[PDB]
Amino acid sequence: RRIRIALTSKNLRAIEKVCSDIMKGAKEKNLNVSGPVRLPVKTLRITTRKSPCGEGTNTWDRFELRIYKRLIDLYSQCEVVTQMTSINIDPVVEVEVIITDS
Amino acid sequence: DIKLFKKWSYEEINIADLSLVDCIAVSQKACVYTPHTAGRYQKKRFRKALCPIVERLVNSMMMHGRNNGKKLKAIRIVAYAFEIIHLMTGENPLQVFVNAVQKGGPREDSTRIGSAGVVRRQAVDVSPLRRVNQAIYLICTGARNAAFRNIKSISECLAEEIINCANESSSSYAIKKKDEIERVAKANR
Amino acid sequence: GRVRTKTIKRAARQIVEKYYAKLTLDFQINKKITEEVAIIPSKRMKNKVAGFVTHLMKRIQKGPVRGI
Amino acid sequence: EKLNHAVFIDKSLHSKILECKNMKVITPSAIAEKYKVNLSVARAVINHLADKKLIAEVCVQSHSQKLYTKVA
Amino acid sequence: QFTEDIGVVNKRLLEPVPFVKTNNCIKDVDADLFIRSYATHLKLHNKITYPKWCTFVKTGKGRKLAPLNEDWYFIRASSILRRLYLHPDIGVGFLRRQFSSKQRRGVAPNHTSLASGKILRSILQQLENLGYVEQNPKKKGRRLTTKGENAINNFARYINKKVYN
Amino acid sequence: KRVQTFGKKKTAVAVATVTNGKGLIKLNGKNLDLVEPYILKTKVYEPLWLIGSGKLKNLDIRIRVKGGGQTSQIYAIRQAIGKGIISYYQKYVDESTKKELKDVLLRYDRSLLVGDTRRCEPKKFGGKGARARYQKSY
Amino acid sequence: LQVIDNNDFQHILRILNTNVDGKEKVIIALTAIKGIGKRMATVICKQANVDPTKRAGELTTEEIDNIVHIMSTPTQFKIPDWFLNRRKDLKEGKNIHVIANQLDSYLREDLERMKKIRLHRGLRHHWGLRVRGQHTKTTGRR
Amino acid sequence: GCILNVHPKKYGQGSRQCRVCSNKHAIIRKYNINICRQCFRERADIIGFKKYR
RNA sequence: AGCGGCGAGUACACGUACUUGCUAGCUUCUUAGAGGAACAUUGUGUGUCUAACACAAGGAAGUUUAAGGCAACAACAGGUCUGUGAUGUCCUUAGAUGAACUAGGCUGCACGCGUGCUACACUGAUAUAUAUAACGAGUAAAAUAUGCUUGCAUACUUUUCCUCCGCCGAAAGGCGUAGGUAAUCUUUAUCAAUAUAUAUCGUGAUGGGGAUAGAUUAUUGC
Ligand SMILES: [Mg+2]
Ligand SMILES: [Mg+2]
Ligand SMILES: [Mg+2]
Ligand SMILES: [Mg+2]
Ligand SMILES: [Mg+2]
Ligand SMILES: [Mg+2]
Ligand SMILES: [Mg+2]
Ligand SMILES: [Mg+2]
Ligand SMILES: [Mg+2]
Ligand SMILES: [Zn+2]
Repeated sequence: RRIRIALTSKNLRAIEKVCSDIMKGAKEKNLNVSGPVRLPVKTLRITTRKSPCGEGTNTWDRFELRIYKRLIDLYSQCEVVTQMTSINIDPVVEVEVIITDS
Repeated sequence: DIKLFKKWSYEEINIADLSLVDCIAVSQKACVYTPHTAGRYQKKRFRKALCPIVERLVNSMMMHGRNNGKKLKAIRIVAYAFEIIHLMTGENPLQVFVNAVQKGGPREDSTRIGSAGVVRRQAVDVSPLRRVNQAIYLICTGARNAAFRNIKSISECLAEEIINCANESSSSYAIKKKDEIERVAKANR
Repeated sequence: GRVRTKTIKRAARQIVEKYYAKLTLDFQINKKITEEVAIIPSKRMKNKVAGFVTHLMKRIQKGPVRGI
Repeated sequence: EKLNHAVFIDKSLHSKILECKNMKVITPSAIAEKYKVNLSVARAVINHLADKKLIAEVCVQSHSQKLYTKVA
Repeated sequence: QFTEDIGVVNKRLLEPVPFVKTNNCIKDVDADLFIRSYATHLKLHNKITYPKWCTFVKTGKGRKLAPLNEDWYFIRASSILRRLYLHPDIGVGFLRRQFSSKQRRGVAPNHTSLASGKILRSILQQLENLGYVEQNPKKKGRRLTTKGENAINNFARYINKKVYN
Repeated sequence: KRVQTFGKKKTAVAVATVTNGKGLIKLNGKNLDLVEPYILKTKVYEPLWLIGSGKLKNLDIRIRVKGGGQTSQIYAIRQAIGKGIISYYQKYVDESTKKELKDVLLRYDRSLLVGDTRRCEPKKFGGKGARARYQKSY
Repeated sequence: LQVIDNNDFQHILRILNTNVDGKEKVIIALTAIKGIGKRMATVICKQANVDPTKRAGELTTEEIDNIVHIMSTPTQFKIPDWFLNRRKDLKEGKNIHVIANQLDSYLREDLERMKKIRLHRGLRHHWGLRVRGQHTKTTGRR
Repeated sequence: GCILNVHPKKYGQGSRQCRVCSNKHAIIRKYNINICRQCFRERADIIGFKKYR
């Protein structure tokens, strides 16, 4: 019924494994599944100074926090997909289900 | 049927020095319609001698900080200078420029050599690549200094300098600097 | 420079000693043989080990090589 | 050594300028040096001559260089 | 249909080319020549008026001198018409960004500037009275009518036939 | 019938689509004559003059460009045109003639067929650029 | 092609009091008067119907009189209020545009008026220092 | 009356402070971190930031 | 995210450009996961013919292909207690060296030193016009509306961040109204300036330069 599954996470292994498991689990039920869509990766950056005080050569360090996102579509029921979603996922990935009928 | 600037042929031009024949490029790969090629010429030691001669001229023509990287303005300057050169003393302007390149560099020089602790200012010999480079540099500097705070435009100055350099006349910058270099070289050894 | 550290040379020398009858004078086949025999986590070091193996195999044709 | 270029054309000089059509390199600098006038005056006389087809274009001019020549 | 005169046609436009051309739309004519020629056309046929208050304004913050042509209003109008053909649903902010320059701030460094808005809005309203532009009901901004496109394209074809004969 | 080949420069990318036709060449919906820097037009016209007019009467080319600057867009357009003609001849005509044409273009110069790998260097703290450092005074 | 006679071209003028106005073009030659910049020279020249492409040495007397008239009382013409100096004058509450000489007197009077009241900015004019907030510890050092 | 803490403090350096120290200098306000720079350099790893180059 | 496919148009040449409703297939362009690819390979030279180096050909690439991050043993009486509910000792603790409220100073100017911005012009200044980037960011208080004499009770129903578009104003800006918690909107098949074209000026402290001063107008904020 045009259900969309959305995944976000900080870890690449985690979300890749979860996507693989959901993709294979839904295919045991003979369902029309749209392959994962990997959206652009977005990076959060902070550039702060070392040296609690102010003396010495001025050096910096560059920090990065990047976010991954996947996207799966399929035709099914709400109860089926909400059971399939929840098998005690590695709780470092966020999963949310939405109905895109329009 | 490839012409420089779509007007001038350099299919009949000759060098007639035989020392500088290998160091200036008007031949197979160097025949171009316009002096803009974004090549990699400085990666090796001697690859500089396959850049077409007019492109080396335009490469030295953008100098003194104010004009760094402004390549197209230099190309326009050089093209109009070549038109002015052809108009008076009607010849192939590239042949005149090659003749001027052949004349504007010294053939010998001086340097400090530490023979046995006591030294001198001994005369040495100049290589063909050094002579070509110095000719280009001195012609460009002469034209650039002529046009600063002057009524005459930069391309008029460049045309005059090239024509005078080809004719050995001691009214050009390159000829007189070169003669002074050679005089000191003959004096110190 | 392209000098090879002692880890690369020791691994190559043992490989030549133990599997001489299979090895050849071609880099790609020796790359595959080295993939199969040894244990090397990085493909870069594997390429360098296979290259030295091939270089050593070429020298043996000319006569004795010291240490093998 | 200060230049004393005139900014306009006289009756007496009027005949003198028009022999600027009877020579090879016609650039504003050459006219200014020859007749000791301004550069605006030299550009105006070049325009006057080329309007009446008394002077020939050597090439495609640009906003920064304007050489002409005498008529064949 | 057209008997008007075309502006000065410089060379470098008459070079032979190694492919084959067409000319049906303004995407086939040179832009500077079209702009000047159609500006003269608009001035001659009284299709727009020079706002009386423009005789003493400049066109932006960053300029600090006036246009010094006396025909700048019509020239900007014709550039705006061609721009409308290239970009359909355009507002006044787009046009302010479109005619930008650089502003020299004395002994402080330079920065990019932005054009004014009264000139632009008055020109657009003027062309709305003439029935060459309209305000997209569904969308936003404003675009060309059928009359405007037809007139612009007919002039472009006339210019092209004039040049290459 | 139809091929699609790209050309690249610093950050510009151009795509040329080649079909059978009657001689038309267009760039973003416009004729090639309207490429903007007039002094660099010969670079775009070069491969055509080399290959010639007779072999190219039956083709129609559309080109889109994106990114970069003046010069880099010109160079990407040249490379895309050359690679597109070579590809069309490789896919729909005997490829001995493909080899001949490729040799002509390669004899004139590479970068009519081979991309340029250069790329702007990252800057490091302590100076205005990648190499230059602030002025040290003692 | 203009052939203007050498005996009618006049080299030094006196347009307002204390002016010279040499052999220049009209726009730039009007900028020797002590309150005429480039913007207002252009506007004034347009309101007097005089061709900007001629030199000041070939302006007749009527054109000079017209220009001098426009420089005074420029609100009778169509010059808006935001082109003027002195837009409320503190003295008469009018928009005026001060010109040469007159301008120097106005500057002198402003300085002495704010120095008579013991205002901070006038007192810093009297001591010979910067008045608009500048640091003055490393620059301005004659 | 009372005049204790009556000056307006809706904006400016005197308004916000470190989430950990309570200091008022060199606060990170990007993404609403709201920690001064020293504590953040100490806690960045467990927060989620990494050093790659 | 694109391309393509099917229709209806607006104009031209006998297919091209643009607008528009709908939606066979494909991955070149966009995005992002897994892999592969260079080893000095081949030829020629130098070297104890070892360890290695140089040139040419091929190749996307042959200075370990380019740039960075990490950083041994041992030290400095190097800097920081003005980052810290990290801390030893000594001071001080109600006329406080605690915590606040009002005004002022940190910016004061005969002078000396370091990092810089703008220039000294024509390879320019001014004015019009054409063409063209990459990395980013973005939503407990005060504020808008009845009963009452500058205050109270009231929706946390709007608003507070980026702001398209329309109108007003020379301009700065003001008024009214969308979208967006974001590959969806601002806004990026493009959000800049060096560039390019045409005209004016013309070697004159000059239309170079823009410091120092006078007057009027807006916005942030008690
Ligand atoms: Mg502009
Ligand atoms: Mg730099
Ligand atoms: Mg100082
Ligand atoms: Mg792809
Ligand atoms: Mg502490
Ligand atoms: Mg206080
Ligand atoms: Mg301080
Ligand atoms: Mg001055
Ligand atoms: Mg100036
Ligand atoms: Zn803290």
